[PDB]
Amino acid sequence: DCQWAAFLCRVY
Amino acid sequence: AFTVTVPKDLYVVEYGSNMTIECKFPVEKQLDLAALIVYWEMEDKNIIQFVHGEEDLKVQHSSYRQRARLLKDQLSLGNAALQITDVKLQDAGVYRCMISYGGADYKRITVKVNAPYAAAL
Ligand SMILES: *CC(=O)Nc1ccc(NC(=O)C*)cc1
Ligand SMILES: [N]
Repeated sequence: DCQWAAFLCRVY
Repeated sequence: AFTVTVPKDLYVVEYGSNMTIECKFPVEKQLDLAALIVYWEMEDKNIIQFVHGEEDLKVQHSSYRQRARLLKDQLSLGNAALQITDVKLQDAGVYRCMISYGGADYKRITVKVNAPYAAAL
């Protein structure tokens, strides 16, 4: 998932 | 592992009503805002962006601004609850909750919008 991918970056 | 679960992964909601779809995440001790991040999206539209308690009306996609909110009281129960008022036919589709809280996971929820013939609409 691209949304999932972007979400892990911003958080971690 | 930190697991997010959904009580319903399919919702049928009345046209013109309010809907609340829910994602559950584990909260053992008292909920720590400093550790909690919640994102709700659907079809690349940003709906909720909740960072350690911080939110910003501006990042919310225009089709959901003033209609969509995270129910704050529910978080301390381990319930990420998205409420959308005045449900439209364009709201049917697939929603994603993404939660970070000592670990990270996400679930998809499918929403169907119906218009019962004897309902308010
Ligand atoms: C498919 C895709 O979009 N992957 C993607 C998007 C954004 C990011 N952001 C960061 O890495 C910080 C990663 C992967
Ligand atoms: N990180």
